[PDB]
Amino acid sequence: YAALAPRQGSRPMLGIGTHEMHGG
Amino acid sequence: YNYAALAPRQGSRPMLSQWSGIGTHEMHGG
Amino acid sequence: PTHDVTTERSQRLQLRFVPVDREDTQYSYKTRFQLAVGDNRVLDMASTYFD
Amino acid sequence: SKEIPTPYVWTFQPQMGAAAGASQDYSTRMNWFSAGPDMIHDVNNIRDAQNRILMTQSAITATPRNLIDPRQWAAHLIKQPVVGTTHVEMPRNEVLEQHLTSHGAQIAGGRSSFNPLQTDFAFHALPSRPRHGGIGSRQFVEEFVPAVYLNPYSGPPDSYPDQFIRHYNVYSNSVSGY
Amino acid sequence: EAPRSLGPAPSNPSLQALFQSQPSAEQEWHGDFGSQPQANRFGAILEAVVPPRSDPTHEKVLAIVNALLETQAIRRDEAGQMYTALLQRVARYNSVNVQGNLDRLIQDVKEALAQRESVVALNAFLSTQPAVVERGQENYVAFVSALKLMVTEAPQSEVYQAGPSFFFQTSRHGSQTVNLSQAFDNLRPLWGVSLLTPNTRLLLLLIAPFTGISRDSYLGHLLTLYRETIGNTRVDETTYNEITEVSRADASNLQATLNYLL
Repeated sequence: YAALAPRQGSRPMLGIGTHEMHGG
Repeated sequence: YNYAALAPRQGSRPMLSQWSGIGTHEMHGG
Repeated sequence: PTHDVTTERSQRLQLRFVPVDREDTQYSYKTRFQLAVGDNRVLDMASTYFD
Repeated sequence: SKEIPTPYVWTFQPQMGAAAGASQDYSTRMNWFSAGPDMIHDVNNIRDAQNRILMTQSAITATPRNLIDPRQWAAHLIKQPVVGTTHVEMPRNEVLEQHLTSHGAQIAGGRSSFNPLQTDFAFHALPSRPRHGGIGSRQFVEEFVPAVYLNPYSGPPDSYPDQFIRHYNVYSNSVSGY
Repeated sequence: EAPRSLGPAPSNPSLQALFQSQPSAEQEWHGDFGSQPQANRFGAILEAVVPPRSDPTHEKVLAIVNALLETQAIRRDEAGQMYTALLQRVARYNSVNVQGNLDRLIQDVKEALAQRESVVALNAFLSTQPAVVERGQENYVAFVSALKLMVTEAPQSEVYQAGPSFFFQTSRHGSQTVNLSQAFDNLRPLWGVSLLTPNTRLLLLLIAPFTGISRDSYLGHLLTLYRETIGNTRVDETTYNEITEVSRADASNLQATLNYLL
């Protein structure tokens, strides 16, 4: 799926989870 | 066509101008 | 990218859904919406604000 | 320059589905009055490579044809849009429903119950004629690639490439005025 | 591509005059007499028994003017003017000899049109081109033979002189013109021996499908590579058509395949 990514040029350029939970 | 249809016909032969007549050079500072 | 990124088959960007049915009691105002997610297009509900 | 000319980019007319004249590509051109011969050679080589790419793209995609721009296209040349098979199901059996109603029954519809059979119809909803006429945008950009006119306007007037003029009809060759 | 004359047959000006100025009951292009009323029956019977003679002068002049229209000696909008002028002249000098000459002229022009329905310029160009080079007189000879063969076998191709140079155009309304004079002037230093101008490159690309050249020479190698490139282009066209037609069950798909394909 590298072709879907925006390309920096000849080579396309290329953090999949979230950790945000806290009571204060 | 031949572009002879655009020129006056002195009888039969067209009154064509010179081939090298096109172009001009008139430039002198004095 | 040029290919396999954008639809280009005549589909909308924003959709406005009128409520299918609604009631307005003295306490609240309840409305029911029937949102249909296309056939291939997909959304995330970070959008879909109530107007 | 006659050796390396600027390609004639075509103009699309999306009402008649045909090209409306062509003009030289005066928009995508690079200035070189600030460059010496070292870069002039590079620019000329780039223009020649672009002309070669345009010629081979024409050879690959453009369909052979006597006229440059046939206003009305043959049916087979036009790429028709594919149509899927339409499946439709007959909901009710009219003769059996009529028999039941005649024998004193009321049917309030919404397989029913009394009909054991189940028939389906499959057919293709093709147009009667294969839509001869204009050219869509996709086929136009596929086929009317920019033209490289090597030796420009050399010869008798009837040998010139017409239809580069925006207002020119092939039938009764002449220029249509107001 | 407009019809030069009204008749359904562009040739046969006599047939065209038949179509234009004759009743549509004598012509052929591919009832119950006796029950007709008395007036029609008697008129037909009298006409059959004693045929009415008519002058074939207007028909002859119409055939002649149709022939002139086909030959393009007369423009479309002055056909009536020329028709009237010819009628006036014929009526002024009408005679049996003049009618015979008109018939002979119609027959001759019909035959000429039927027979008729670039080479001399190429001959002059070859004559002005030198025929002897110091780098092998076989590559040049075979190349000239291939050029003549291709210009002869091309359906609609023109060779003409434009000032001091000779040009070759692939079609009447096309966009492929080759300056033959400059192309041969560039080819001359390297018959029997990247460095070729686009004009001579186009000439070689055009002549490659229609060509005796020794493969050892530089021109032989160039012709072999151009033949290979043209064959690759045709097979690539076939593959592109197949792939596109299959993939259409997107213009982006055409973009992707063309970019990957060139």
